[PDB]
Parts: sequence; structure tokens; C-alpha cells
Amino acid sequence: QAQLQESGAELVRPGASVKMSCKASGYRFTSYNMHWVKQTPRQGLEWIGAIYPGNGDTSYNQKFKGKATLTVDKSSSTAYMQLSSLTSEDSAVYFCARGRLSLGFDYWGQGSTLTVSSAKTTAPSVYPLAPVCGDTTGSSVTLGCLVKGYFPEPVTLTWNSGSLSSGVHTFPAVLQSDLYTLSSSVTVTSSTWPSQSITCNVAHPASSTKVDKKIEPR
Amino acid sequence: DIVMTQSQKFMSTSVGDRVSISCKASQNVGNIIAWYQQKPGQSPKALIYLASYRYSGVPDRFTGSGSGTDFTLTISNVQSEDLAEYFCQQYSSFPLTFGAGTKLELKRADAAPTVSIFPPSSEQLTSGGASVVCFLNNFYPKDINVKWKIDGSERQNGVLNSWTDQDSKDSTYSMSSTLTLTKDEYERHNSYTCEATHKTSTSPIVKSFNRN
Repeated sequence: QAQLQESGAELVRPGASVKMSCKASGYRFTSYNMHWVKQTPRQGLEWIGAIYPGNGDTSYNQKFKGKATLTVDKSSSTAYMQLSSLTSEDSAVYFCARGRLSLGFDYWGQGSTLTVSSAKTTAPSVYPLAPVCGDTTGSSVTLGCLVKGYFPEPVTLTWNSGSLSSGVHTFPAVLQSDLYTLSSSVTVTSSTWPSQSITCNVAHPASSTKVDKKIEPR
Repeated sequence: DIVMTQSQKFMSTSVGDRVSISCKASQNVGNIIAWYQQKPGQSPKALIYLASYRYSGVPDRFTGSGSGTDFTLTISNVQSEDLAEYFCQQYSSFPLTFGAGTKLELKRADAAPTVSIFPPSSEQLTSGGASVVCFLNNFYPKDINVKWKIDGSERQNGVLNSWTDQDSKDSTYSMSSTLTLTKDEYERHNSYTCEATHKTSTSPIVKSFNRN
């Protein structure tokens, strides 16, 4: 019955300061400590601090002292975490969780993703990937699509409007120098390409763009 | 600070097998440790508390054991839903600390990577850029090494890699590697190669081409 409702994703540039929320319901908010955790592929799960909504007292992990501030609103059973002087290092996912003295963190919010970039909305450049000299050794061939230089996420990619769903690999996007770049390959029978046209359809909602890139033999 | 150590980042298993994930505390914390399970794009889920108790609604195939500094999470009769990442945590004293987690992946027969390389497109070259891409699909184990070699020399600068999660259909792994240069630099060399080393082969797999 307990439920932790976290605020949505956030996108800000360095030097900025955001304030995430965690609305609690289904129990007596002032009876349990609210904890906050940071998650990143490089650092993993990191405890940030805890607040006792009852009186407002807080404990902080030395590592985030000065970086994070925890508060609460007793009347609206809401907890808050503000992060200042944001840098690309603060880019991660943040969770709030109910702390039980002896049972650990029995409940966790969905988490709020924080992306810190100095970049502004940017449509991707869709680049066709054709096999060297249009060759192929097996009874099958592999084509690809390079979606680079876009912000922010996400991006939608299909092959031939989804008709080709088998044999495809759309790799996770990678952030580099403020922008994202994703990759996608598709494998079909030799008798399919160049014989029949293979097209990469890429959509980027944040910038309202739709691009259809046909893979031509060169 | 109390350091929590999970020596195995990844563990291979099969449906029906039994797995034991270890976790060590740098100090004695009695039984004040918990275990959490987490799946891609989801939040941590509490499984164990007080070292060996299961939270209400957790499968009995899950069992926690240990006290003091050595703990372990055992999963007998493993199921597909049990395939995820596991974190241990000590909530004995501040600062609260977690282990680095252990990923549980489905075991499968070895598979060599299917490698394919691609030159920069006309479109990108017109914009003054040049990216060379290499795909290494459907291979296993996940461990693999990719190298780029321009005219014989290895190039590590300007390379970005992306790995997919273990395929839910064939339990394999795929990887993508892109080398990005400026148009001028690209047209300054001739030989471009993608080299991969993997368990399935004694010698590396080589895919390359020469400009024009």
C-alpha cells in the first residue's frame, strides 16, 4: 500500500540547480526516514543521505555534503532533494526509498533521471551504412544506420517501417561532447539487398523530425 | 566507511541451477545486511533483510545466509525472471553502502561474432566528417576485444563503443564500434581495419578495406 511517487526526468546545463520530489502515500509519512540513492554505471548505487520528516533532521554522506540538500513538506507528505552546481558528473538516476530501522529499504520510487548537458535540442544526422563495395560473403548481408549528433533522447528507429523486425540490433546511445549517437544494424538474405530496397526510418520527437534513409549500393 | 565487496560482476547459470552470490563487508556488521534485485530500466526491489529474512511475496527459492562479514545470496532452481542484477547493502551504520552488484546471465554454447565493417557515407563526408563502423553480432561469452588499425597502426583515439544486453531470444551478445575522424584525416590514410579477439577463435577476426 505504501507508494513513492517521484518527479519526472530533468535536463539542465552545468552550474544549474534542480529540485526533485518524492510524494509519499499509503502510510504515515512522518514515521519513516526517507533515503535518497544515486545510480550510475561507473559508480553503481551510492547512498546520499536520509531525512526524518518527523522533525526534519538529516544525515548526509560526506561525498554529497554540499552537493545535495534534503527537506520535506509534512502536510503534503512530500520529500525533496535539491542538487546545485550541477556538472556532467551529477548525471545519473536518483531514487527515494523508505527506510526501515531493521528491514532496510522496503520501498523505492521509480527514480528520476537527471541529464546535465549544455546542449540544446538537436535533430540527428542519419547516415546510411552500406557494406564495403556492396559485397557479402554469406548467403546473407548486413546493412546499418548511424544516427549521430542528437539531443536529447530518445530516438525511434525501424527498418522498412517495421516490416524487418528480425535480425536487427539497435545499440544503446552513447553521449559524447554534449551529443548522442546511436547505431543500428540489420541482416537480411543476399537475395534481398540490393535487389530490394532497405530503408532506415528514424524519428526524433523532441525535435519533431522523421527521416527515411535508404541504403544504396556504392 | 564500510566497503561492501561483490567479487563477481557477472555470473553464468542455467534455468534450474543453483547460484550463490557473495558479498563481503570490510568490518563486522552482524546481520544488518540486505539484498536487492534490479532489472534493466527498473528500480531496486527488496528481497532480503537482516541477512536471511525474505520480504513478503519473495520466492522461497531465494535464501540469504551469513553473519559478521561474509554473506551470500543463493538461488536454487533458478528461473528466467531471476535473471537480473543483485546488490547487497549494509544499513548498520552511516554512510550506508552497497556492493557493486552482480549480473546473472543465462549460460549458452559458444558463438563466434559475425563481423562487418562500413566506410564513411557520402552524406557524412559532405559535412566534413568520417566515421568508420564495425558490427560484431551474436557472439558468446560476452567478453570480446575490438581494435582499430589505420594503415597498420592501432588507433584508440576517437573510438566509441556500445554493447547490447544479452538477447532474450538467443542469449547472445552484440557490439558496435565506431571510429570517428575528420574528413581530411580520413582521406589521409588508406587502410582501415576492425580487429576482434574472442574465445571462439585462437586468431583475431579481421575485417578491413582500402579507400577507393
